[PDB]
Amino acid sequence: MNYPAEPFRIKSVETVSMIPRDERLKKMQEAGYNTFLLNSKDIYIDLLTDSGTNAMSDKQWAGMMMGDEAYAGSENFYHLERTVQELFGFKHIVPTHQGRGAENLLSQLAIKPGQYVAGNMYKNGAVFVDIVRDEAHDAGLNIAFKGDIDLKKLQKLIDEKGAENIAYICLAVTVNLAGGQPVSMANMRAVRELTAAHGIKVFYDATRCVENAYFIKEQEQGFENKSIAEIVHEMFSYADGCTMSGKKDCLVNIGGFLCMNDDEMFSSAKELVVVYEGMPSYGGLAGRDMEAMAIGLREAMQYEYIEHRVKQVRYLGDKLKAAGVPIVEPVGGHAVFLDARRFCEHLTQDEFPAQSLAASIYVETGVRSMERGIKLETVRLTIPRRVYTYAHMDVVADGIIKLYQHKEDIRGLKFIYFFTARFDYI
Amino acid sequence: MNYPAEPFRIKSVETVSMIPRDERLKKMQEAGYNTFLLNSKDIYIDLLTDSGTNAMSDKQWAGMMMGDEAYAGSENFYHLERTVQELFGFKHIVPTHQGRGAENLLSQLAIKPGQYVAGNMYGAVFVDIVRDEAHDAGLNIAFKGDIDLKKLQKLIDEKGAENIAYICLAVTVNLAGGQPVSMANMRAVRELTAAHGIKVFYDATRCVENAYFIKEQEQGFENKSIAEIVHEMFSYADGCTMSGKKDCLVNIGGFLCMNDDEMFSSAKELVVVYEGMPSYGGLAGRDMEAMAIGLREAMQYEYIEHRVKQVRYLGDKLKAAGVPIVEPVGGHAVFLDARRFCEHLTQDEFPAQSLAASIYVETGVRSMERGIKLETVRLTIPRRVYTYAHMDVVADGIIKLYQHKEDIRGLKFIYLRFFTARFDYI
Amino acid sequence: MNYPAEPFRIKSVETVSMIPRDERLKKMQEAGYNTFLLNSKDIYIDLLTDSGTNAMSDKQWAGMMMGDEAYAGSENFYHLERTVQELFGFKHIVPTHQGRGAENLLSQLAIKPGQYVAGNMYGAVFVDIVRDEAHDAGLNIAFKGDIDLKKLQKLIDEKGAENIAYICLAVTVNLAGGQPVSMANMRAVRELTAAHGIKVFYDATRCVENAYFIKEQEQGFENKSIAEIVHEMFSYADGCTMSGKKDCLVNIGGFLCMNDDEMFSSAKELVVVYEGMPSYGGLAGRDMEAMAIGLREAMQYEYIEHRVKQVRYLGDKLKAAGVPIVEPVGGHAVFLDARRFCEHLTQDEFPAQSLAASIYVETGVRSMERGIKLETVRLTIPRRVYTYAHMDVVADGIIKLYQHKEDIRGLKFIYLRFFTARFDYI
Amino acid sequence: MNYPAEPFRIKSVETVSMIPRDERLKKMQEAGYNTFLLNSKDIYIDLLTDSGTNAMSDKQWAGMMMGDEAYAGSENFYHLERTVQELFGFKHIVPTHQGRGAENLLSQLAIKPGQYVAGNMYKNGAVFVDIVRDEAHDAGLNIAFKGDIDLKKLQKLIDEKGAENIAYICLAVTVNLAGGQPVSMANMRAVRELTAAHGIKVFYDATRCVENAYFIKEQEQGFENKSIAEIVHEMFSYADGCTMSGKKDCLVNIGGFLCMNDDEMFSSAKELVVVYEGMPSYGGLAGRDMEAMAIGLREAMQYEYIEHRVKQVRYLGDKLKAAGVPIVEPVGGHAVFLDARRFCEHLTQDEFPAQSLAASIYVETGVRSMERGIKLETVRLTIPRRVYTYAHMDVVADGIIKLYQHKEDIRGLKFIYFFTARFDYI
Repeated sequence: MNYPAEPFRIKSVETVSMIPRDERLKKMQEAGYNTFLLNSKDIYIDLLTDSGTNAMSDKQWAGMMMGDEAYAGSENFYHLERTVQELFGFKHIVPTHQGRGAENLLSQLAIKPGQYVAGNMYKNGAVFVDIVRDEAHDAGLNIAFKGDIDLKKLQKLIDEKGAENIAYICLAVTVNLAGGQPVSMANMRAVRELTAAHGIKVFYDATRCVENAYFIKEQEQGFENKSIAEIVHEMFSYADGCTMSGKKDCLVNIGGFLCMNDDEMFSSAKELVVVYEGMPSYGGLAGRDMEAMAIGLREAMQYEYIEHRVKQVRYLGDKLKAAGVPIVEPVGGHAVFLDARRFCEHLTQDEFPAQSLAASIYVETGVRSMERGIKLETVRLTIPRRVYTYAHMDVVADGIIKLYQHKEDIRGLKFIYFFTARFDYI
Repeated sequence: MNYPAEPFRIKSVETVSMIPRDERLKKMQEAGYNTFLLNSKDIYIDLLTDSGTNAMSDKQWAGMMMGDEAYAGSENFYHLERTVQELFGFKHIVPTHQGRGAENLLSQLAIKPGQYVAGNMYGAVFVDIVRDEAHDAGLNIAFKGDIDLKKLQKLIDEKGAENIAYICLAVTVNLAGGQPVSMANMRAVRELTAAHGIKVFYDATRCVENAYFIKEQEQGFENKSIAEIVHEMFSYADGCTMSGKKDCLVNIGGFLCMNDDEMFSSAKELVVVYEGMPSYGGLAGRDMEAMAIGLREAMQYEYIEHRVKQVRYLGDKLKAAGVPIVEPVGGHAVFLDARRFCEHLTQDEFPAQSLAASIYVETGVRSMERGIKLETVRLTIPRRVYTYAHMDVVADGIIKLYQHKEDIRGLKFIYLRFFTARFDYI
Repeated sequence: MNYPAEPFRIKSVETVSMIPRDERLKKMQEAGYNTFLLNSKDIYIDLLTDSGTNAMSDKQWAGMMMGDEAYAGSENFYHLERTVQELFGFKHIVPTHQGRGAENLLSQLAIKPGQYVAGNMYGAVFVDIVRDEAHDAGLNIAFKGDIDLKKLQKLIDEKGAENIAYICLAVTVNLAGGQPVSMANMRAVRELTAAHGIKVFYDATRCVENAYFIKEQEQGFENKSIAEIVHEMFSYADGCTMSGKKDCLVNIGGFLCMNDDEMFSSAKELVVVYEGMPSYGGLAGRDMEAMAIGLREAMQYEYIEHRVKQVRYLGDKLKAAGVPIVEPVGGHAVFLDARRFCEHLTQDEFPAQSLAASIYVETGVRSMERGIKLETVRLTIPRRVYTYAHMDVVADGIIKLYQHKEDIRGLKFIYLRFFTARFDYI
Repeated sequence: MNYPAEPFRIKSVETVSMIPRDERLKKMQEAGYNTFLLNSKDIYIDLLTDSGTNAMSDKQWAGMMMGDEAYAGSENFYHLERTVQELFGFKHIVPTHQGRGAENLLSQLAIKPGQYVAGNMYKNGAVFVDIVRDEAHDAGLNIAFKGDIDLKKLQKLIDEKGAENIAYICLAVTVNLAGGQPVSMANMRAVRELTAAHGIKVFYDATRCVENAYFIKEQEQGFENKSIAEIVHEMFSYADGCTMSGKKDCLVNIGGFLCMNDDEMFSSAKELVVVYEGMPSYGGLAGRDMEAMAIGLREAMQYEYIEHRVKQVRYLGDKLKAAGVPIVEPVGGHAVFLDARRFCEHLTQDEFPAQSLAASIYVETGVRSMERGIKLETVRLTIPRRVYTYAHMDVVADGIIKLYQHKEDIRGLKFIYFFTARFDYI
């Protein structure tokens, strides 16, 4: 139909308690109506985040059994190095345990104090200039590649601040607003030409780059018949490097990396490792983990894997939408946001409608959701890769639909004291 | 709807090729239109058997990392013995590498030459005492697996009390893809047999699937646990033999359980007389551990309700579309009626094999032609491996083929004759 | 010195209790001075058998994570078939769950009732054609396992050519803990037998251990690879049966290999006639993968030289201290002469059992009383599990006991009678 | 004897290539005589560092199979939290992926610019005052607990800078100089009293705290009969918290943690996580890794495990020492340093004697060592936990002894261009 069956079989499961409502209420009480303080063993479906809770393949698990734990010269590192080179086309790679990690070196490495960094990604040394196209900012409405950079604004910045004062342009693919919005291959190539004209560097935040690639393949004219791998290799052809949190699109539970083409930039990058470590290593990334990341990255290239990933989120969004549930449109490639203000018009900001909606979803279904501030009150439903089925999406949708039909019953809360905050029903 | 979402999350996946129709046709041609000859790597969904392709949990995998491989006094053996004692309520257990190994140990311990054996599912003479309806495939009757008490009485009477080794009760019984045996039938058989001092041994291979049926259908058990039903089932038996490969959620193993102290000693000597030293009959410590853990997981109501209903979901969708299926749907398989499906073909024009071949080409699903005699195509479902979406791939494929039954060409031999036979279209 | 350091690093360990002498005595008492009755958790070093307690490599563990558990067309089966074809040079392979399962499949395929079988290691009549020295335990002669060609000729002659099923060659032969068979003996036996059209099947269980001996002792093989020796060994046979649990570095599995096309078909039908469907005879896909990988690892010269020399190291230290041992030392075990050790006791006062009991109390090492008849204590060594330091714990313990042989009290029964027997001091 | 056999069995191995000398020379050439540029697959024994290459138990590996990957409320985190609380007696724990990580928060958390930090551990905001006792600084000579803080110097600092200007006292146990030197329980308790008298905080660098505990148990009067666990719990009773790199003494490949008792300090610590992450998590530490760390920490408490750890290093040191090899005394608990200046008096600093010694050790034995600057030229031999045997220590010793006896042959090198530095033989 519109929704493809999973392009894999289950190799192993994680059993669940399957605690009833009365029990879920107790737990919810004890967590003080704060979903973020719920124990993992008490949740059926955990949609808190799409970061690090991916299900790995049996291939990745075989790879975890072959960790070459040398401090240096690890064969797992060559594996990863070769994979990134081949798929992303970047010369050098500096592995980190976190994306944040990769992000730090680059900044250190590429920003002189009082220089500018601009990007589509909405303060130390640098000033960030949000250069996204203005209807990126928008909700409800649809412009396909909402995260595209506004070339007039980029050109303008260049004009009035000088190319010399621009550290680099940072383009996130996909950009993480409204559940991840795509960037066109057309805009990536335009950006490369304008910037290159002024000797400006371009770094991508490649975290959900496979998600981006699917959007391109699916909706950008001329890419209909290209491989995800072909799209991925071309996207990166327009950047000087990238930073990646492998915990998202690499189908791993940990890892990140910093990539570049620049010899010099590279050299220096290793130095900073040395200054921060004393000895250059794998940024405290086990050999087994580099191996699993290398295998996961290639697995991410299967079209059926990413099509199914995106449409599962799509499916939840659709189901919610066609029942009248107040959701934020357009639906991203990795999360669905409930509109808490519309959901609970009866409660005011002061009675924490999102917080309270999150609590009810859990009491009714065994589903954990995250309260938001995206500044509208949204309850986020973020979906990890390969962990859940459509039947699991049905559990989530059905319960929210029934909640919605009784929205009036959702009671407000009071701070009987945040990720630490404890509350009580007013 | 009527069907529960999986009571588990996916911990790891097995990646699949997802080869297109064009390559499937070719592989089919190459396999000689014999699905038994297809390679595992070329199969999307493999419904050939429910035996041994079960997905283990992460707890089962943690057990696999801790096998105590001592030849004697293994911690794993103790865990397995405890577990079975507690849930089956059998005093003694003889681990084996296969169901079939436990059986032949029983047959060689409990039968005197020329003695009869009587049961619901098929030296020695085999007497079939299952009620007559067991034999009617189109008839939707509950607990079709029940033994005919009168047929028992007749056997008892004409041959006498010790001309009978024992009575063999298979739960569920493997005709029509697992038909249950009511507890009432089990309490009955015991009674009649214990009076004459006769022995009853159960084939516990799909005993949890049977338990689910009793709890779901046998007026009186609605509020009894799966563990409570199981425990009582075996209170009406002298022992059982179990193939772990089925309801224990493991890929290998079985065991022989008895209550009789003597028989146990005889049994044990018979292992020392086959091996040299008493063993765990070619069962690794890691395997006894995973099997112990799996028996326990098999007892969660939500697990088994989900298991049986996923099968029923497949059955219902076929049923409601007019696809001729065996009834009632069993606990682990759905059988298509190939004769009625392909009325245009002849036993001679091999309707089952051709049906099975077309199914594969159309969907990437492997089924095996069968007979239970009746000419069927068996869709056997492994535990915790597939989803509802996977059931749909299977269901939609068969329905489209059904809507063109007439287009299914017949086959001829172009050469046991089952597992190796090659065919060509007519 | 004379003994190589391990050709491997430790990837993971198995933790041990390290219980003191006082608690060991008690456990011994509780086990009734029967080491067979000790619990695995109470043992420091377990030298009961070399069968199945082998340590697998991380490559073998990566294989275990990738079992393709399809009932037919498993990728694992293909890997295993390739591997054996290539190294053993046998055309066909029938996987089995045990060595013993492969054997009985052979015996039931290659023997006609009343036929004799002849070999070096012990319906049907068993003729022992090994040279007479094989039988002298105190005699240090090389290649003690060789078949007496004249004894063969005599058997051939008095009973005639087809009154003989086949000739059974065990390499190494399991008397004196693994005595080798020279290639020359193997080329000879073939010759004589192929003339009369007679069949030779090898018991390849410890075939790599045999290869090491040939390469080390048989003038001519010094520069031939372990793989080259192995390959040629099996060029003199019709097939073999192998217990994977020994030289394949796995905890379970075996196989039947033949060259004969017909026999293979018969064999295969005999699995379909025991199972219903041709199987992998209760061998998981993960297991065929680990066994394939293990055969290959068994071929590294450094692995097997280390294996055999670690055993020899134990032998040398006993030897040089005056401890009465069986000679020459075999490829996988050292046997103490209990009669000579404990000259003060009588067959009646159970010298072996008491020796084995004292060893345990003193060192935390489990050995088993044996007979090969001669009354010994067998110290069997698993592959890649222990170190030289572990050999020392064993060696020093026995030497201290030796220096007080006289203090070893005799035992009596306070009750097969082997595996369950309980004793008390005299 | 003086050297205990390993208090464990091998569960799995990592196979090695076992490349010969001529091949090792080539590799050495290609690495440009820089051991730090050697591939892991080409090394037999890798003594580069004692950081992160520990062999985990089968218990830890079972624990890696049970990773609860929730972003929050992970059961693995409770596991670890409970273990640290029980063993170290600290209230709160903030897990990190690296020790360095833990180190960073504390600094941020506990140092006001221009405050002092003093410790036994030889510049941002703070001034470090080395307060070790002066014969800590020493080589050759022996004072048992060489890392003890000089109380007169601590008192003096307090006197002239003011208690208010001291951020905290940092005590590393063991201190990492000369391969790790111990601190007395007597000195830890003295420090707590003096500091506490002035309201000064004390933080320990607990990285090799189990190593420390052994030294105390072994050489500090009154601890002879205390448990390692009893010693460990008491050491921590004298500190406000600690930072730990679990990669050392926790027998893991990754992880660290920051511990404290202070409610407030704790609260704030979480905030910093939030400022650096956005959401409080496990400092980017997988659930499987926290689980493995929890189990490893407890395993570290086995006396026989740590005694054997320390004496293995001791054994190498001893063997080297009794042959006349120039080593740095006293021998630490985790490494042996070769004196390169004395080893190669024929080469000058300018011809990089350490660098060149490291290269020769590798060419001759297949052993990788690290060039040092500890400012004497030393070649470091650092030993990972549970990976190597005494036979492996013999390989290392024997080769260095023969090198030593030919020291004159070691040729100097020239920079034909550091951890990146390539050289050539002059």
